Amino acid sequence: TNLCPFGEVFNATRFASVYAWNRKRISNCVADYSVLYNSASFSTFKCYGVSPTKLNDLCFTNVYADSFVIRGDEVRQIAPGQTGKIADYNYKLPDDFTGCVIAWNSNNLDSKVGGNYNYLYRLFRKSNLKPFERDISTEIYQAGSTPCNGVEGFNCYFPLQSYGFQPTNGVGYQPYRVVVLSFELLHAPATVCGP
Amino acid sequence: EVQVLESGGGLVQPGGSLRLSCAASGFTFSSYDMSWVRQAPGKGLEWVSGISYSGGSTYYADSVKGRFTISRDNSKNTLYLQMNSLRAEDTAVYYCARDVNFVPLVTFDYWGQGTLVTVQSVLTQPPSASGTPGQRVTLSCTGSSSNIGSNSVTWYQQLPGTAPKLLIYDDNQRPSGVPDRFSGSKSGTSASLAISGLRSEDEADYYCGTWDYSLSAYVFGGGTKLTVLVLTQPPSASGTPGQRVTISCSGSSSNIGSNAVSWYQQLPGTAPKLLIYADNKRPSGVPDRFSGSKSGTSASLAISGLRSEDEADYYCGAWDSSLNAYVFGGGTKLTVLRTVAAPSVFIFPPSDEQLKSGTASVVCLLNNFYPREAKVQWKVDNALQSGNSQESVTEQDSKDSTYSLSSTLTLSKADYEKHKVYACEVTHQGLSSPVTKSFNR
Amino acid sequence: VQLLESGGGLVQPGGSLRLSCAASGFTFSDYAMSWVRQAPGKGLEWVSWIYSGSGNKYYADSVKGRFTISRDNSKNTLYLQMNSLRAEDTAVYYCARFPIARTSNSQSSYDGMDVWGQGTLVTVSSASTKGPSVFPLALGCLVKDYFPEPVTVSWNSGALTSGVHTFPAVLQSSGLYSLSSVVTCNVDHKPSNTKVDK
Ligand SMILES: *[C@@H]1O[C@H](CO)[C@@H](O)[C@H](O)[C@H]1NC(C)=O
Repeated sequence: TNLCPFGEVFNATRFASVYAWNRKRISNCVADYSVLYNSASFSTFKCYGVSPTKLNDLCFTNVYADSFVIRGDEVRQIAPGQTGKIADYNYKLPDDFTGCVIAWNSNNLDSKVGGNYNYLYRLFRKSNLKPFERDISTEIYQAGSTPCNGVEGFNCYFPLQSYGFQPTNGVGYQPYRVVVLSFELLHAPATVCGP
Repeated sequence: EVQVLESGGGLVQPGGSLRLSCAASGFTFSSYDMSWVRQAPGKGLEWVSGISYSGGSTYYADSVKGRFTISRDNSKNTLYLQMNSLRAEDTAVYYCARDVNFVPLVTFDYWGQGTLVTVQSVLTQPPSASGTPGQRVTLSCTGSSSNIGSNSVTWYQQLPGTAPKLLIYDDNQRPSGVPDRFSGSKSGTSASLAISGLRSEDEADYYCGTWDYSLSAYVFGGGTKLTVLVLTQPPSASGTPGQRVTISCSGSSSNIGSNAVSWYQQLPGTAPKLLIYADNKRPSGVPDRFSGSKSGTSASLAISGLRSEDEADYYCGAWDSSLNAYVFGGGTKLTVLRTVAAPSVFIFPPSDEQLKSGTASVVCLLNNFYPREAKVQWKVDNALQSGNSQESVTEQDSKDSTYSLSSTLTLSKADYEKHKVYACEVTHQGLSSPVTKSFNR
Repeated sequence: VQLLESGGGLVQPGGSLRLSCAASGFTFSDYAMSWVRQAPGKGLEWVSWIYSGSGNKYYADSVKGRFTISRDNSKNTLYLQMNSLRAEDTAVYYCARFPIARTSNSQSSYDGMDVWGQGTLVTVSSASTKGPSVFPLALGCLVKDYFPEPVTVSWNSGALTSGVHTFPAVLQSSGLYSLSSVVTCNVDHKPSNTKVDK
């Protein structure tokens, strides 16, 4: 009856930038998703491919908690088939998504007067990010023909831009922490079940 | 299909009860927040209540606070509004709206067909706004720092007799199915929608909706029934209205050959507008006639179908890989070939406050004349001015597409009375016979 | 999307001042920013361009050293310190948003100069200001001996709009500008801060 340590994911004191989103494996465990779904802290609980009411009924081989911090106006980019600068460039979900997305406002945790520049996002990369891919590489984005030897300038923009997370920003610009539960079941025995 | 049917509306009596039930299919109904919105017959939308994804948090409008219970049964994926102790003001049509996003950035995309139940707005949106076909109409919402400033502003277009339709969400974006014509805007505690060009299908009621972190409700807007009633570049290209003018600029390989050219249209007295951003591509909000094409080192801006709004300075700009500078073109002065007009000629003797000021500035004017080439000679009793008169011509008129020129002769206070008659002779193609009003002292 | 410039006014030759460009309506950190000069009645002369403070700042060949561009993404502002100003720099400065991002779904001015602010006006001259003098004259009204350009001239405070032609001011021997509005006249001179109803 070892309950799943969702506290180390949802209640973590320091989340990760959306480009370098953390991924925690959950298995050898029992997880009650009804507590998360019936929690008032979460502003968004969008389940794709499954239904949250039946989450405790099903079992999967393992769960992946993909934790990051995005902008409010940007939370709608964590749905399957969405496009933009987070979905296409930072964290892509396949249209055949079997999981859930859990977004809660975290202004009082990840904002700072003057800007919480500790959170970043990837404006620049060659191709759209493959679903469930992350790229932590900070390589100068050559947008032009001329190789410029890795100096930040025209057609050599730094690929990562910072998030301006101030407590006075409008809700669409406030830091929302997002945890994506990706559910995987296969020939390996279903190990993470729900009460 | 993400359709949301709804029923439970009919004839009831004040002080009674009524159960409205709407069933949603095609999406995970148990993951999206939903809400009940109300529209009185011939009145703006009034947001009744709203229930979260889990059904745990419920929000109610203070006009209906304490007497309506919003409920949600996820097993059957249906959602209910229990109306109790009804009033006469509740006779309206009810919709249940799917909420795309969490609160506060509420976004109502899919709406029910409408249940006819028979038994003030925070956002001071204008009661109405009149537009014309092809116009650029800005209908502006207005709210406090809790309504507009902190939460997303969403614009709904309700056609007469239909459910509302989302146009703008998150203050800037548009759904998949809304033309780019509509553009959101938000500044401080005031939001707005800009419709660039209007058609017969823009005749609808436009509402602005925003959540409140203080009022804890999704206040709507009021009405606003929209009614339809070096880059070497040529110095001055031109063409007749309806023609296709080619403005071709050329730099170098570093200037333009290996970098993306852009074309900007600076109307007189206004900031430039980017008409072309790639070598070929064109930003939204610009007429499709403004084509661009960069062949090798020469970029061509083709303006087809000139009009009175097409006369402006068209600059081409491209980044330099060598000089490291966004070098602009010389600036092509595009003007339309209008039929030669008749210069209306006027003259003014200097006022007596000129005499009290110590100078005398006598002015001669030529209004509504084409083309730009025209001369004014100050014939002061068969005598010509010697390099003292100064004149500047207007730009081509925004609507009449014609010119206006004013010549000012600034002479000494004692010079005004030492002579008796002052006159200005005009030389223009539109008036072969010179026209002059000879005022006297 | 709107960019508002502030800091345009009287400048002594060789002086120092600061243009501040407040940018709203877009994620300020994602788009490059630039300043563009326009001498009165002349073409667009690019001033400078920036994307990141720690990155490379690009300047026009004629302004290298005497200009300094900077950003403040917390305030969503673009700053331009201009010092040791020379005579030819009297102009109108536009704050222009130069997009560089490509979202692969809908290109939005990915390499152009997308949106231009209203632009301020900088006069690098030691000459002092002088209040406009309005003289009523197709009804017209001259406005002479005001320094510097611009002055906002209108008929009936904007009530009468059709037929109001305004011609650009001129540089006289005294160095004092003059326009006239032709069809009461409202003449509003911001640098001298005088509102005149004649
Ligand atoms: C986070 O902490 C709060 C403290 O009130 C608790 O209620 C909640 O269950 C915690 N969440 C997790 C995932 O441990």
